[PDB]
Formats: sequence, C-alpha cells, structure tokens
Amino acid sequence: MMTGRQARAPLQFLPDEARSLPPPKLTDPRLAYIGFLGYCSGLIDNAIRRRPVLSAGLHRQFLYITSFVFVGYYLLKRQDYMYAVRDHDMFSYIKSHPEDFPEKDKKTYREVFEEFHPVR
Amino acid sequence: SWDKDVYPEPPRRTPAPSPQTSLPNPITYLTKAFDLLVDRPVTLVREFIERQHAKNKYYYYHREFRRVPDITECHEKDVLCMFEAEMQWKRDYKVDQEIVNIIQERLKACQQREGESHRQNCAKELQQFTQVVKAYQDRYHDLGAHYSARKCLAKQKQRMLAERKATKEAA
Repeated sequence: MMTGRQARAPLQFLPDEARSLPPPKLTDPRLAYIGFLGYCSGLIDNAIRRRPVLSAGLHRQFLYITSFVFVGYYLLKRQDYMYAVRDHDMFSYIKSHPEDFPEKDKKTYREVFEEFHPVR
Repeated sequence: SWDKDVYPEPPRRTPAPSPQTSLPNPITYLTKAFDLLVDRPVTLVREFIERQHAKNKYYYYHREFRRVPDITECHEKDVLCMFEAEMQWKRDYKVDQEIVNIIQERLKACQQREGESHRQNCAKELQQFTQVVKAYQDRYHDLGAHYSARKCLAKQKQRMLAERKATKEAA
C-alpha cells in the first residue's frame, strides 16, 4: 500500500510531519481502556501466583498500568498519523485527477423515476 | 366540551309526555329520586372541584408545525432534506388516519342515532365515508410495512402514468 511512501525515510516511528497533528489527550477513552488492560494484567499476575489479587503488589500493578499507558499513547499517536496520511493522500489524488472523478448531477425526486412494487 | 361543527348532531325533538291511564309510571318517581339523592351531591362536589380549579389556572397549547419542503424538491441521496420531508409525510399520514377515524365515528353515530330508518337518513355520511376511504386507499394502501415517502411517490407516479395511458387510449 503505502510502502513507497515509507521508501525515502524508512524505520521512522513518527516522522517530522507527525508533529503538526494534535496529540491525543491524556483523558482519551482508548488510553483509559489500555490502562484497564494493564490493570487486568496485574490482576491476572497476582492470581496465577496464588497471591491476594486486590492487595498484593500495588507497585507491580502501578508499573503495569504505567507501561501500558506509555506504549498505548505512542501507538495511538502513530495510528492518528497514519490515518491523517491516508486522508491526505486520498484528497491529493482526488484533486490531482479531476477527469477520473467527474461530478454527477443531483436530480430531484420530481424528475427521477422509481418503480413501485405493491405489497398485497 | 367539543366542536359542534366537526362533530355534527341533528336537532333533537323529544315528544311531550301525554299519558292516557291514571296509573303512575315508576320512571318519573325514580327520576325524582335520582335527581334528589344522586344528581345534587355529584353537582356540589364537581362545583367545589371547579372552584378549587379556578384559583390556579394554567394553559397547555397545541403544537404548531410549520411547512418544510416535501420529497419532490429533495435531491437524490441528500439526507438533510429527505429527512424533514419524511417526518412531515409521517405527520400527515397520522393526521389522515385520524381524519378517516373521525369520518368513521360520524358514520357509526348516524347509524345508531337514526334507528330503524338508518338506511335513508344517513346517505350523506355514507357517501363521505366512501369518498374518504377511496382517497385513503389511493394515497396510502399497498405501500408495505416499510413505507416511506419515496414509495408513496412511486405509487403516485405509477397511478398518473396509468391515468395518462387510459386517457390517451380513449382519445
């Protein structure tokens, strides 16, 4: 797909064009869901080692949710950048080739004809 | 109270009581007993209730809908106008249904009121019922359970095409 787009400057997580986009907020619902994933991971880690799942190792659960939030925030930044790239490339190709995307008329319903199929 | 024009009723003619025999009918005595024992306390209670109502009077209004452009001036696949046309058509559909219900009420009231001579004295109500039923059937019938404004427009277009074909073949 966009492989040639990642041909001149490869192995870049976030290029110089990714910084012109608004960063995701710290109260993003997806970030909260990834933090909840980290909390679930901490609960499972306490459960599989025969520890009290809601009391044992609060620092472990804190590091779990912190690392999850960190990685999820960076992945969400990359996802937003890639979707912006997709939209920008699509609009640039639409603008560049007007003959391949010609406008169509918008006929009102007083002119267009629709066949009627009775239900009886 | 209601509207005497949209819910008509012919003038009432009660014949006067002209008894022949000297036996007192119990209906007059029971009517007097009903007027004394029953009608007066109910009237007094309702008058007290209305007096309590008269201290605090508040109004409710009939909602008024302005006219929006219908489906015949909506572009193809433009939701922001066909939406309003669809909801206006739904409101008109409900209004038409209640109009037919009003005419049905008129017909049934005439048939019950005129008694054994109902076949002659209620011709106008029957003809109005027939006209409004013909209009409702030509406007809304056979649309289906998934009816919309576009289906009604297509049915109307088919109807005018058939009418044009019929009047062309007769001329």
